[PDB]
Amino acid sequence: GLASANVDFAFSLYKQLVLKAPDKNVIFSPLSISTALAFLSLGAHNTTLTEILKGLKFNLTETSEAEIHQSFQHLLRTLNQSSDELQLSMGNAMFVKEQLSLLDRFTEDAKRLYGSEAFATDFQDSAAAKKLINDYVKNGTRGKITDLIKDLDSQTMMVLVNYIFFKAKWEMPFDPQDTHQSRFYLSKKKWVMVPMMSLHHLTIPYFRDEELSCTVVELKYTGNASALFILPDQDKMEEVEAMLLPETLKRWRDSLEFREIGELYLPKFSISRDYNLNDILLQLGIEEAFTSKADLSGITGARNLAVSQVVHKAVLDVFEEGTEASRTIVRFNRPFLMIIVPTDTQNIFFMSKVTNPKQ
Repeated sequence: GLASANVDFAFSLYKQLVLKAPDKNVIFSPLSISTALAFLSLGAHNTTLTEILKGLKFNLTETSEAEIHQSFQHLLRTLNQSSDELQLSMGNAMFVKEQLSLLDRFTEDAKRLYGSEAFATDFQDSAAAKKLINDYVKNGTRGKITDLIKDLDSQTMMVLVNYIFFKAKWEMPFDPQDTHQSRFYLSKKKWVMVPMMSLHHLTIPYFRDEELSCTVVELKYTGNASALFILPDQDKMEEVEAMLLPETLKRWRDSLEFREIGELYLPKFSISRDYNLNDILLQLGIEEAFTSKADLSGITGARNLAVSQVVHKAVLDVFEEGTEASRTIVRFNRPFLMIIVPTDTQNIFFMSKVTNPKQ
């Protein structure tokens, strides 16, 4: 039940992000954002929890919030049970105002269920608070993400931080010695220089949608997950987005057939963007938690705090041998989509839109 809900929440979020940036590169981790939203919900009460759960398409008449938290904990445990071949490390955390005492029980619950940890933050002199949070997140990851918080307003009650960095290896690793510097077409007559990677005489799932005007190819990773690449035709990406639904993702994954594709070309890009989810989540359907009426009695027990900044950065590398690199012709010289899902169940690890690989 959690899979479809996560897909729907992720995809509405992606639609809103596109609405806020029609052509800019889009990258975000659906699983991390959903987990952070549930982490925020862990301290919610009254109608704030029901509003946070109206998002992500949770039908509360059937599924309760406790089962949702249990399912999230189970998913995190399963992901952390994976071996070194595939690792998806996400470590989102929430920062609390130091002038108001945090709840010890909530800290224990966060540590035991979502693995996140929270502490009092010296938000006085926010110029120093930016340095503190940046140092914390730099110590957290190995160094993938830096300068996560762009700025902090004076006397911000709360900030929510969500970060992720994928680490996987292609099932069919690209040969670095065959990487060619070719042209990537921004538009009909606009192109930019970016390296692309090539293969030959390989068999991957492939589907051409003659009724949706797009091409989808599946590239799998050495672990239990895989990636979906979507290559819409020229001047048809908006139609693809308009007719893009989980109803379509289901059909795509149930219509992936192996094909003897001659050559496949994929850009060598490592997208990395930060996203402030204030207005995005406000338009998504959660509003009460941001306007000094959060009623987050689980956080401290005094409803005196509201979330002010939900800033997310999802970093990801598409290189020859996966992250941190050391017949039918398919060429990704056009703006294209990217969906990363496990094969066993539908759940979007990463959803991306690439338009200008140079940036």
